[PDB]
Amino acid sequence: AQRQFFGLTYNFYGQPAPLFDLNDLQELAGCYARPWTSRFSHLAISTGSLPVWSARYPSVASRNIIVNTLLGAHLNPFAGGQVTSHQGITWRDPVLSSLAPVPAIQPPPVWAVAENVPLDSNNYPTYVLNLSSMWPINQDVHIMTMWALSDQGPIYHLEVPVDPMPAATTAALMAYIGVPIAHLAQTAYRFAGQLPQSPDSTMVSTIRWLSAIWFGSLTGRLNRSRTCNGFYFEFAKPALNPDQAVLKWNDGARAAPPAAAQSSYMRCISPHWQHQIVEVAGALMSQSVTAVTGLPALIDEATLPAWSQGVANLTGNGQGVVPCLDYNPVPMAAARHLQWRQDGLITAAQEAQLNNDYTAYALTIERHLTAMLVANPIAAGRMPIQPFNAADFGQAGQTAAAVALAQAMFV
Amino acid sequence: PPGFLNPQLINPQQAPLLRAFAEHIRANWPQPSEFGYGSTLQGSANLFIPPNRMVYPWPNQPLPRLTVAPTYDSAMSNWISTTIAFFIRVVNSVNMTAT
Amino acid sequence: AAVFGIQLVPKLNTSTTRRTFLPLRFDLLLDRLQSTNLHGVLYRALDFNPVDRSATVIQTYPPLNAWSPHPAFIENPLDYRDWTEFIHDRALAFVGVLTQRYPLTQNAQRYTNPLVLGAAFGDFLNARSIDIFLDRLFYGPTQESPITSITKFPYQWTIDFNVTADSVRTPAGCKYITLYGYDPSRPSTPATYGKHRPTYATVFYYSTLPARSRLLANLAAGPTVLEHFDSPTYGPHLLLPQTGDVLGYSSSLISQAALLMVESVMDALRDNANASASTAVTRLDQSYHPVTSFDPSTFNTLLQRATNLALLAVQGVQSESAIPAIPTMSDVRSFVARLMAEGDPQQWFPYRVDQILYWPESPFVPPIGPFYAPFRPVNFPFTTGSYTVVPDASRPLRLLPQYRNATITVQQADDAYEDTALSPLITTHGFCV
Amino acid sequence: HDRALAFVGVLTQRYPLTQNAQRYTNPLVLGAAFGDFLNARSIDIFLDRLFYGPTQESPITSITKFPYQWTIDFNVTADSVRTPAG
Amino acid sequence: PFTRLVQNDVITNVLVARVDPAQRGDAAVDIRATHATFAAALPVDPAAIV
Amino acid sequence: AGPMTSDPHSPVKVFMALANLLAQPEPIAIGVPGMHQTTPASQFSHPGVW
Amino acid sequence: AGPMTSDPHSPVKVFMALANLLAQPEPIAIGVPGMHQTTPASQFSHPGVW
Repeated sequence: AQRQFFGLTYNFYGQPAPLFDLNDLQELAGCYARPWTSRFSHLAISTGSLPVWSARYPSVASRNIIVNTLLGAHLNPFAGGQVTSHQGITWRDPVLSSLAPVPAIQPPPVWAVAENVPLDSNNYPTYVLNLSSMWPINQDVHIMTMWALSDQGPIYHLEVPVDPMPAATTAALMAYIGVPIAHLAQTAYRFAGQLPQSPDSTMVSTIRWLSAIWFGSLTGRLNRSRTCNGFYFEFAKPALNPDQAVLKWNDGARAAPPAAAQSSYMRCISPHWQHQIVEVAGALMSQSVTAVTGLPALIDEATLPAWSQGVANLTGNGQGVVPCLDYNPVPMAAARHLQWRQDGLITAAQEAQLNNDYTAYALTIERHLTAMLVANPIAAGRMPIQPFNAADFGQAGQTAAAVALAQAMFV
Repeated sequence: PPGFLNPQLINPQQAPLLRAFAEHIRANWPQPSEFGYGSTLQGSANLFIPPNRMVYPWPNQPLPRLTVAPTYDSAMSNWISTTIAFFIRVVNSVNMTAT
Repeated sequence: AAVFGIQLVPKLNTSTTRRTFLPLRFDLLLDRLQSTNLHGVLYRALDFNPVDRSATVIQTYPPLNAWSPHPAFIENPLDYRDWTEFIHDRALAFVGVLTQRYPLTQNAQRYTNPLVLGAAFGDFLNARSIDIFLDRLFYGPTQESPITSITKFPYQWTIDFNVTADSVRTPAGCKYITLYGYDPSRPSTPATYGKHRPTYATVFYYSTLPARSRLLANLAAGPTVLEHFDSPTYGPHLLLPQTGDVLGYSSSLISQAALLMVESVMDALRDNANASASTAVTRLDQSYHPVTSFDPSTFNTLLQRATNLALLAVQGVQSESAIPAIPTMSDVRSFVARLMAEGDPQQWFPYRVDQILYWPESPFVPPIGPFYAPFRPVNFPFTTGSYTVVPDASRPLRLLPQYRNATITVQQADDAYEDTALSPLITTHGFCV
Repeated sequence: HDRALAFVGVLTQRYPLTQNAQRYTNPLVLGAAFGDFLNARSIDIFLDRLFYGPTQESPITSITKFPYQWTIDFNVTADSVRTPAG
Repeated sequence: PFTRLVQNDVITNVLVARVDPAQRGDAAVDIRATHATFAAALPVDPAAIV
Repeated sequence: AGPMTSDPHSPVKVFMALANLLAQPEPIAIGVPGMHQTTPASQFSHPGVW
Repeated sequence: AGPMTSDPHSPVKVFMALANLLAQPEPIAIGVPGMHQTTPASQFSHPGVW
């Protein structure tokens, strides 16, 4: 298994306190139930079936964001080695099974509020001694950290080995052919979440490949024409709803393995991710792998918010540092369409049409989110959506480098 | 009994056999051990024991490779031999000889 | 500077360089076994009575200490004179087998795997066939470890030697052997900490950290697992003690795991008491460390207390009184009794499950592994420096008063006296004229 | 020599020395308890009342606080104690 | 867990509770007063075992 | 009746026959794995298992 | 059922009832001349014999 993890709590955007409502806690983690695998209980196949369009939690990412903020107020044992209380609520037991209001006879000490708190497993010995039962905490803490480290989209990791896929993964993928991405993400989250696993397990390699294939198809390098061992993803029409993708297997020519092992960190540079299911699912799926295997290497600090500069065990600027790339969906879509034309899947006339449709589609997302922010100002004390500025929708980021990586990743 | 907790309380010259019996029991009573079961992929219903594990009153070993055969170094065999040896000592004690 | 009932001097001392391991050459092995006398070479008697020709407790050495006698030997021990005869016979016979295969002139330079050698020899004098081992007696130390050389064959070699793709399981050898006439009740007998029993524990060698994690997951439900972090002899390995207890060492305050800890702590103290800068040693930290089924929150059992002391002993502390090189049962009893006395536990360094904290000012030097990390206690009172021990005095001592600037009122003086004095006392006059 | 050492261990398993060295033993209780010990008879009842405060009462009156048959050979009333002579 | 000859570790009771004692205010009470107990024993014969 | 037979394996078979009866008090080593001192002596019919 | 009744002596009677059953294992001195730990508990029906 993996007997240790490191983490980092969220950042307050100038606000004095963690940004969540008691009702949010009572809603999203109440009932004295275990909160440690609930991230998918409120997700579905598509936005059309979900109440993400109005009222509280009016965004795809809203619930998970609030969850991360909520945990930041109660992860003190991995920072100070002691369970604490915040606004009259604390854990029921040293195992951190569930939350409850504080007892009246011997209350635990009140938590002193802070932000961006580094976290170590070793600070709380009882965790390792009860690793078999406290395992799910590992995944969620990792996920929270992977999101807290970045403004805009969360961070996740990619890698491709020089070897071909093992047969086990091949068989496994051949059973997930027609599945949409959202369902796939659930299984990955479900897998790594509920019991310890070794990194040398078939599922771990399987999910690792999935993240690679997803990105390769996202950049448009992997298509019906060119595939990884026969597999590739298919994206829905921008004319109706491009925020959907499913797995496919095909006769197409198989891409050759890279000359050397490739790996990098990724994130979305634009606010569109907050209301776009494929981004959320892709990130969560990829983050699941790192949860069970740990971080392969320190993340480059060069392009991260101020609070992420030089976080112990997480970020660095030395030699053993993996760069992190980022992209904007709209330029990414244009690149994907261009690759399709060069592969001959489409004509030039269609490529122009596709760009127009996707841009129109993205505009609605921007229009919806920007109106949603003023409806939920962060000064209200809870953050349903991450703050941003209008110009953030126009950043091209490192998109050119990103497609270049896929170019080198699937030769 | 206090003597059973600490055999040294029993004076050898007053109760030779009982002191020996207490020492025999405290020394040769088997040692609990443990093994796993089920699959971690499916989870487990264990409450107090860590999941997918089972406790076992005797020491245990993995399944043998080639053909089996009677042996004489198992915990139970040792317990049997010492027990018999003790009672033989009892039978030859002065208490029996007089009668 | 005191922990429960243990008294410590304010000076720290420990050695400063680790001796590297080197495997035994094939020819050298034959020389040790062919020694005209094996006492002091393969085993040593801690208890020899020269008036007779008898001893009762034997300490074993690497080629032999891997042995686990079959119970028929244990339940019916032989005497010293039979022992010396029995060993010399078996040693020569074992040499013949080793030389019938692998002629010397073609194999003198090869290095024997200590693990394989120990297991093979142990089976031999247990009258059990050893052919499976002979095929793998050697290994190339420049290319792999004695562990990894074995993991090339991941299957149950024999009923007492099981090796997986990453780990090897085998019973721990007996470091001591008790001959006919052994009696723990005799307080002057040398202590053995129960290691004379054939199956007091079990060791699990592992090649890499993930394997270590895998092993611990299986053992979590049983007794407390112990490990050395500093220098694990032939290689990194856990050990699982027998879940029972051992008689005679205290008022039943003991389980087997506690015994392993407490004697390990004593060795750590002894080394600190006589380490020197000019001498390298195999290991700086002789203490074990619990890794399963343990309470860092409480100090009302021996195992907890011993651990709490061990975390401090690694810093290089010394006891105010010397401890014997070959402790007897009485010596151990005194140590345990002090350890179980009422008193505060030290809390300069907190326990952590699988990492040990060290004071940067300590003379201790960490190894390369990740198991150690520097730490800063707030009010640590110790300092580096050596301290020698003075022999005891046959006469009551006399002192000459010397005063500080502080002073105390009479009433405080009197009440302090009246509750510490032997107010009614028995005396003798002696002779005046 | 065996019994004496064993008796000490019992007396020290309870009542650790550093907290009790100053206390005075009741000779009557001490004699009875020790006598039963080497007669291979349990002595737990006595250990609770091994000490007494000589400035506050006599070794007799310290015992008469518990006027009942302690054991078959040690019987105490509200005013008196009966036991076989050693 | 199988305890062995450790007097202080003898498991006297296995317990289960249908309700939260904190609601009843039983937070400080003996566990036996708050949880149900299992009680079942089987009288085996030594002779067959031997 | 050992030497009267022509079986080359007669001696080892005779030897193992007694060895079976003394497996408890007097143990010896058996070369090839998968064979024990309690194996029926009649099975020792191969030069490589002496 | 002690506190339900109206007899002022009910608490003492409840106490003595247990005291009767524990005369052998836990003997105590009842400092009332004319009474003993084995006096039937129901008869403790007056102040001054408390």
